[PDB]
Amino acid sequence: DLADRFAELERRYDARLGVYVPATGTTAAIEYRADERFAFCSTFKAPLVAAVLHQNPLTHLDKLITYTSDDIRSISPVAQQHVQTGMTIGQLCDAAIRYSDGTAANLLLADLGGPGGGTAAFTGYLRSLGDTVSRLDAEEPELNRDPPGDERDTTTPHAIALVLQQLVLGNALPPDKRALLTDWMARNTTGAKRIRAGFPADWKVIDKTGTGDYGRANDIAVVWSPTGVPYVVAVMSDRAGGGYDAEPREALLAEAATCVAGVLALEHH
Repeated sequence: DLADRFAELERRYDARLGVYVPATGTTAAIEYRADERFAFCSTFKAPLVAAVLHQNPLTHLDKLITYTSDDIRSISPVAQQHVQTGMTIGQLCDAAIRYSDGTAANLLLADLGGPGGGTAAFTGYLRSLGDTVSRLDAEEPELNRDPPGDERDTTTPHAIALVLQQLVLGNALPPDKRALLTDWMARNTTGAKRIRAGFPADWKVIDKTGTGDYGRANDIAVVWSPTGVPYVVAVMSDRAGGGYDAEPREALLAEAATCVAGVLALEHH
């Protein structure tokens, strides 16, 4: 069975793997270490965007945010490009999702919660969605760097899947705001070798990745069958035996996603 396949993925990669797929009418829940904690890493940026969308009129997306090179202390492929000219809230949401931009995420955190209140405010949005388990404690880049076992900056596969579900497939956002989120995740550039790699090409995939220290590799996704049946997939991993600088393994997540796709696609299941 499925738990055995997942277990062998852990042995071969020298990794801890977490997987959650909520049940549907047709399919049972897929759960493997689903209530164990894993670092968000960049996966937080999906609900971060939902939060800034939710708490503001859409005209707030055209608000220009100015920042300096002092603000860039994490990997920020888009923010670095726009440091001299600024970025609109919309552009930051775009960057946070599609390029995992760390500075963009930090600025969205300050927009939501103020200079020292951002992480508390983000965590609060999640509590407003019924998630009492997840927590964001630090900003980028430190949120990626807690030791294994530290509860700070963690979610679980279970909690982040259900959060994503509400955001994309539920009513947490009104339709015009929900489209924006969904459009950005659909145009993500960092996920091709993760959940995407385990699903056939006629299945639609939108995702938000995460990577960090101790070989952290995450992906959270909404998938659609060719007939448009939706599923939510969260895969999380770390490789803490190699220490702080352990190689993250994207192919661990592609394989877990292949095991999941095998269950969801093959109609004998």
